[PDB]
Amino acid sequence: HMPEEVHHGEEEVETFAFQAEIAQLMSLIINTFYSNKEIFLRELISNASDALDKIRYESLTDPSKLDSGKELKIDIIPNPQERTLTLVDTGIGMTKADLINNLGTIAKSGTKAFMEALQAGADISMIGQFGVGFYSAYLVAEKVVVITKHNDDEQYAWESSAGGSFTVRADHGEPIGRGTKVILHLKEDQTEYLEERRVKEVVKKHSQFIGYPITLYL
Ligand SMILES: CC(C)c1cc(C(=O)N2Cc3ccc(F)cc3C2)c(O)c2cnoc12
Repeated sequence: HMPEEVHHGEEEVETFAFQAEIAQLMSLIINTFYSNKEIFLRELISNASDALDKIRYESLTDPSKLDSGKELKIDIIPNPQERTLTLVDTGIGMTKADLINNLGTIAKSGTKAFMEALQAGADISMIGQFGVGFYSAYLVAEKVVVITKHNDDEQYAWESSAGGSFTVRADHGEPIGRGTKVILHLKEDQTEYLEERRVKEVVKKHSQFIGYPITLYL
């Protein structure tokens, strides 16, 4: 009795190409010698703060939206043994449709405009003025995983190593309840961001007036 499941039904892991504009910005960022790479953390904290603002406001008109977690917070977890730096917020999260669209497609206009500004003399620290600061993660990471959970959808995992494509799959792993978890698989030359004195240094410098608590775990 050796049955064979020849058809699973749904495709478990889906692979898609970025819009060319996004892929080209990602290649620029992952390979640049720009020497102020710590700005990646400000950009991720800024995205977390925006997502936390969003669930905070929706919870005013609908307090049940906080059933998936009442505290609004940011946690930062360096992991030397896995060479990862993780940021987890309890913001509004993203549905599958918005996860694919926002990271894979809709960022095209911002990444294109940003590359044009860079060619004209702008600097990489301006990336957030184009609405695409997330991709500054590749200043320090060779691979980025985004786990996200929105009240209206199930938990999903996105990942890309900036080779032109990303994958999205349902995440049946540890529930995050609500929010977004960004896992940075760090470049070998960027492991200073696995150290607590360094991470705290960067948070104090760039994110000192963020309106949510930021906790560091070691
Ligand atoms: C992947 C990147 C774009 C990102 C998205 C969200 C997220 O789920 N967002 C961002 C955002 C911004 C505005 C808004 F209305 C809703 C949302 C949902 C985050 O909380 C973080 C944290 N670091 O990187 C993040």
